[PDB]
Amino acid sequence: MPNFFIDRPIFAWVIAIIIMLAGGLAILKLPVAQYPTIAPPAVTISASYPGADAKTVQDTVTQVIEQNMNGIDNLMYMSSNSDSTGTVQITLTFESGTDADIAQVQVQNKLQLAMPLLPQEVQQQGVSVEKSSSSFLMVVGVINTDGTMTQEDISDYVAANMKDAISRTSGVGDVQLFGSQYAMRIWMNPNELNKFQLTPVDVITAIKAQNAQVAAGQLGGTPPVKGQQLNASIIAQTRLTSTEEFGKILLKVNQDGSRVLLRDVAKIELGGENYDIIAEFNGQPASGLGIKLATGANALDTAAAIRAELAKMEPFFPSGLKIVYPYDTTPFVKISIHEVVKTLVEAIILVFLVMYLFLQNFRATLIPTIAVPVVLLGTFAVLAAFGFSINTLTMFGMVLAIGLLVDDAIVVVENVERVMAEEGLPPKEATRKSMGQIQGALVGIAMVLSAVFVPMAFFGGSTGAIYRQFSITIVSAMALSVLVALILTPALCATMLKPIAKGDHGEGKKGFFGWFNRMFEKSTHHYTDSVGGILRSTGRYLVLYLIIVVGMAYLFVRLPSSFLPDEDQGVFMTMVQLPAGATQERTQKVLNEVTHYYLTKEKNNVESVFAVNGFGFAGRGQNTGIAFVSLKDWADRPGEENKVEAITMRATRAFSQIKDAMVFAFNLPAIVELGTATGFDFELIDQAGLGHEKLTQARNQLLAEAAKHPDMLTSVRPNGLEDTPQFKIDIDQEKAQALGVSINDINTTLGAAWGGSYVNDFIDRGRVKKVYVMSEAKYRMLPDDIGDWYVRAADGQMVPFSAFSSSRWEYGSPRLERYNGLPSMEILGQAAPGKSTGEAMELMEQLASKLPTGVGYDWTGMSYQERLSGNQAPSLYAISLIVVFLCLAALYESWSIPFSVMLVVPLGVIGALLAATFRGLTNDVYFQVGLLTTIGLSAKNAILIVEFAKDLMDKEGKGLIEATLDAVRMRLRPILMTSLAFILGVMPLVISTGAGSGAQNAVGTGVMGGMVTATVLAIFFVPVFFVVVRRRF
Amino acid sequence: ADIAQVQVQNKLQLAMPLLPQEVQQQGVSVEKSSSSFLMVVGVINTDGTMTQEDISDYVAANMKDAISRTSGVGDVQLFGSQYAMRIWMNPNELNKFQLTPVDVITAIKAQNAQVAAGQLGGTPPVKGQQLNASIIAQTRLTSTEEF
Amino acid sequence: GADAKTVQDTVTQVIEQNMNGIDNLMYMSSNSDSTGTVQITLTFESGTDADIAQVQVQNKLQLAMPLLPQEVQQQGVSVEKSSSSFLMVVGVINTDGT
Amino acid sequence: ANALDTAAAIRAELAKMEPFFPSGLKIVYPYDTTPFVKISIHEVVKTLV
Amino acid sequence: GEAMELMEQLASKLPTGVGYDWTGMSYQERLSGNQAPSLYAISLIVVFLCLAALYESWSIPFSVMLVVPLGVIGALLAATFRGLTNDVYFQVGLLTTI
Ligand SMILES: CC(C)(C)c1csc(NC(=O)c2ccn3c(=O)c(/C=C/c4nnn[nH]4)c(N4CCC[C@@H](OC(=O)NCC[N+](C)(C)CC(=O)[O-])C4)nc3c2)n1
Repeated sequence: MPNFFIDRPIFAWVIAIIIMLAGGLAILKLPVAQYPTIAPPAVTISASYPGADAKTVQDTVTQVIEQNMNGIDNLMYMSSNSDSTGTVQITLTFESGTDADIAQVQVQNKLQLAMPLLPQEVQQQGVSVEKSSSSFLMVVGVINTDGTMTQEDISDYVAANMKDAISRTSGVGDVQLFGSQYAMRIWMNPNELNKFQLTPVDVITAIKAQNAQVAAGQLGGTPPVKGQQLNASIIAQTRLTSTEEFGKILLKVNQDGSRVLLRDVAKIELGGENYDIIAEFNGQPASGLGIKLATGANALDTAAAIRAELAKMEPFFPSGLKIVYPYDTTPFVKISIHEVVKTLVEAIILVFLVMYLFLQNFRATLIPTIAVPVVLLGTFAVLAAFGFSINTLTMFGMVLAIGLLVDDAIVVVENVERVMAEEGLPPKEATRKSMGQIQGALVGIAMVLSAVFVPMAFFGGSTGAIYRQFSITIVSAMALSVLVALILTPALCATMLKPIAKGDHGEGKKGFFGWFNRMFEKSTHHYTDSVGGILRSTGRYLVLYLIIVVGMAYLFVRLPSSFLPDEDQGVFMTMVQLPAGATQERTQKVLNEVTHYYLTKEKNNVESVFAVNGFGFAGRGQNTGIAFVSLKDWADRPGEENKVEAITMRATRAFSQIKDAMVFAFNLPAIVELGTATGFDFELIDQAGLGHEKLTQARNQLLAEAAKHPDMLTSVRPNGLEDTPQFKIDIDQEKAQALGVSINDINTTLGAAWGGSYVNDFIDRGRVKKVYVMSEAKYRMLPDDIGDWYVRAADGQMVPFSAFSSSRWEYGSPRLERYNGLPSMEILGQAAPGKSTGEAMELMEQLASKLPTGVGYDWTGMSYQERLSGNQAPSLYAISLIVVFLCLAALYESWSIPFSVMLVVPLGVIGALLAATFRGLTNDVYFQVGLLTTIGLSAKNAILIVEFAKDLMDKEGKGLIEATLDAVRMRLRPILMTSLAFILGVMPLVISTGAGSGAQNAVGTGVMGGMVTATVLAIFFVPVFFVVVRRRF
Repeated sequence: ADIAQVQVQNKLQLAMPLLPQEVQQQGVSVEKSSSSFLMVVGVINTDGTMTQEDISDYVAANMKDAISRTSGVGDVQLFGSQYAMRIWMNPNELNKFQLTPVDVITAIKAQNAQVAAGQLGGTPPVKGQQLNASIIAQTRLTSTEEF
Repeated sequence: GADAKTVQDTVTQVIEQNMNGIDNLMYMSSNSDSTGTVQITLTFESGTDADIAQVQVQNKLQLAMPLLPQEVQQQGVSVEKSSSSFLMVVGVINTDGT
Repeated sequence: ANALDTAAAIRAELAKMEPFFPSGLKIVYPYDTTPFVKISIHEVVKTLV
Repeated sequence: GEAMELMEQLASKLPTGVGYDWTGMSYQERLSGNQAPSLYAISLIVVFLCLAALYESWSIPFSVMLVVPLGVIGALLAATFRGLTNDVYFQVGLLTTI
């Protein structure tokens, strides 16, 4: 074929024109996001029961929705929270590769039939099902500079004139809104109320009467009466539209022809919907959008486009309405890309340099420089051919292949200079025989390296998807190379490659270039019979091997593992947990201090603090917060003391001066759904009606018994909340009867006062918006305030709760957890410094097996993935090995000679893990594919060597011991050139710190040192193998 | 089938608010499965310590849910009934104390309820409120005895 | 029986604003009369598989729904694949005024 | 759905339950149309060997 | 097309923030136009490339490609004075002339 292409020159040019022209049409139109999609898809169901405690939520709403997720295809598990803030969320995780669009439809449907059972008030708020994809593209914030506009003021504006504009800018997937638009707020006064003999039920009603909108009819309605001139629409009642109009609402007429308005019995401002979360930004009233990325959009693209839309709203803003960007994935992705496209440019230049310094001439060294950029542009086609995308993970493929992409190219062009100076044949005709020696040694490179990568895109689970990301990229770039080398490069050798006379070498020249082939030729010889020395007594050397086969095997298992290195991503955040019962205000105080420690102790790094009070990340409570700290550019933050594992220390340390409030700052992983490299996820399950208390015991048993094996298990903690006190206002039924007081009247009076109640809607500035009635905050703060609230009895008399009820404190649980529909408790922890995540698991199960009967356990999340799919490599690669042998045998028509290629595996391995160990790193994915391209080069160098030796033996019938010296001899130069290139091309990563360093570091530092020993060591070894392996049968 | 079921149900929802309220409270259901039993799982006591009644209840409250929820299970029929608070009226007594079943019902509604009672320290609060706790009112009864 | 402005504001919008992040959405157009009646139409790029298209819409619909007036939810709101012109028109007459 | 696969899963879910029943309560298998489909296929893989 | 292009003119001379768009029937025609250029462009590029592979030249193609403009003009004429239009069918015609 390269023969057919050595002749046909333009055919091999056309093909090339296409390929780049294809992967160019594809480069310059293909999705860019930071990562792809690793986590199995999962739909979440959410609901508010305004005012409900955790049990109420749980027994009137959660259990019902749960009893109903049936005949929904591909569920893995189903967990759910029921919180004392009236909140309930239920998440269902599906099989990997389930259609998220179907799963969410099915759920959404099965809900739609359970709604007839949920409480009216829940139905009113509405339940709601969405897909989970908590990877925000960016987060705009919106401050007022004047200090005029409240949280609620600002959020309204955003929800009014911005949210939709952004909602629609091409590329966006989802828009959340930090606040709500306004809501009409009737704020009740039990006293005003108790004057005019009124319940809030009364307020509730009048509002419904006098804010409804009413069907009318229409003048000259069809069927008309014969002979008709007019047809028009009658307009009856519609909806109040102002706090004014609202206050005007009539409520009662007392004996004396008197008139009681609504404003007469309450305040009527125009607040927000939910007063639970307080977020401000660098201390000032805030709000704004978390924008996510539509599936298959362009991060960089939509990212700009969204700035674009903001821009053109900024004129029309009110008095001092600044816009701020505490998060934008984009800076990182750009920088991540500008740093990879560079590693690509860099490598090309270094190949130009290592050829011109070994073959010497702007021709031979212009060959791979216009051939690799063909393969790469061509991967971006077969990449886009499987709908992939340019993301951190595919970009680190192909620049992890670059080594295999050159060894492919170099070794053709070099194998031409070799015969075109040893038999001194011409240009065109010299390139045959050159590529009759390498033909199926490249077409075995193909089938062998397939076997080393492909079986990677087979690992089950989440991490499974990462491996695919590489596994395709590599094989896609790789097989496309072994093609370019069969087609364009042979054709490029024999066209820009001026002949060299049998022996031209350059052993005498007017410069350095002379000295090179001079002192290279010395060193060629200096080494070739050094191999020769080895060959007589070889058993001394198999001992160095057997103590390298163990060398890795001693390490490797000593090496710690993980998934993905963190990076200084630009933001980081601080936790804040004030204890049981602490309030919104107490919590805010603490956030302020945290905002201070950053805006002082740290200016120079912190660019802003987004602090959210009410939403902590282990709950929604008055007693929890979170602060989102965005930093100044990587540029202005030089050295380990301006990056993040640093600033974190000075805060996490710094935050033990806060006596009340558990407050730890920390850093987000690369992929947000990763979960600790060594963390397990354990569910304790109530399996026979046991009840909260009994489970809580069980839990503690296990949790106490757990924390007395620090040998193996650290930080075994409960993920949920501790029980707490709650004020129970039990009604005497009998009593209420007697006095003529209707339970429902009682109930909603209290509920309305203390919980609030969405009444109906009204229209504000052409916008439908909620209307809530709820007691002004002064009459609803402490148990003694109950006093103020009068219900009305059968006979018109005003009656207080002491008449017919009693109070009493008790324990609670403000959060109730359930796994697979049974009640549960989430236990987290890790295997103790030294052990494996699997051993911890193993132990935990054994500790659990000893609990009271009716208590069960089950693993989830990370630890569920792992329990199923994380054991495969042994099993898997067994089948790769079997195909590496079978590929090799075929190539070498030998049931045995393959053996001398395969035994080169550990040689790379060792230098690779060596460099990770004496450098403080982890056996992770970036290191792990490294290990594969390193097995990859070292097997395909050993392919060509054990090829040549096998040939001059069947071709010429040369010496078993002499063909080898000849094989080694001629194949020595390529090896060196390629590996000089590689080892220099990896240099720039291996030191890199700053914007995305850990990424860079992990791929480099493992491959570089493994290239050193794979090479500066297989020189001696591969011929040692061939000899020993041949003389076995 | 996925889609068929999806479409089927888009139409059904249209009619939903026309069914009688009591029809909806039982839940209309839209399955898609083979007409025929794939298999039947039996469950017996062997101590004679549980009744027919009992086992039908174990099974419903403790096994049904997951089988129903299990990918591939299109439908699950169960050979019995899960328990229920059973108020077996007597028309004589009712007439003695001069009450109809309406009363019993209106009673049970009022007196077997779970309500939402807001919070002490209700956001939005008053300056410097320091305590915050749930209010708890009536909650669904849970024994024959309480009924 | 609601005036268009009334309807426009409380139905149409609420739906519309939720009609985002629908793959291959090419464009949408909606209109709302005085008889009280709304017709949102979403058109897609050719290629788009209409049954998945339908699904995505019902999915976003959902999120709007609870937000719309009660009597709207009463009336049903339908989500279906469409087309602007009749294949045909069977008609029907009597020939003897019975 | 695949009958054989769905039968597998029903069994193994049922395994997760059993450790926690009241005493006495045994699961029994009064009727199943999988172990034939399974057994059947085998006697053919046999006549094929 | 003309009728459309007149309109676009009259459009751009209106109050500000009162923009316009083309939908349905129209929107598909506009899109037909915009892609014609690229349609003939890459179409040629392929033929050029298909011939170079073929007659091993670089010039045999580069000479054939010069014959294209002559077949077109006659095509153009045959409609230009037949009262016809550069509708969709023509653009197929043109790729067939090539
Ligand atoms: C994680 C990552 C990517 C590194 C990052 C970088 S920056 C950032 N996020 C922020 O900087 C930020 C800044 C302010 N926030 C907020 O102010 C709120 C809450 C705002 C609010 N809503 N009503 N009043 N104030 C919030 N959520 C707080 C929890 C609710 C989530 O979704 C909503 O915005 N929905 C509003 C409805 N409520 C609040 C009622 C929650 C519900 O789910 O029922 C997100 N998240 C945020 C998040 N995240």
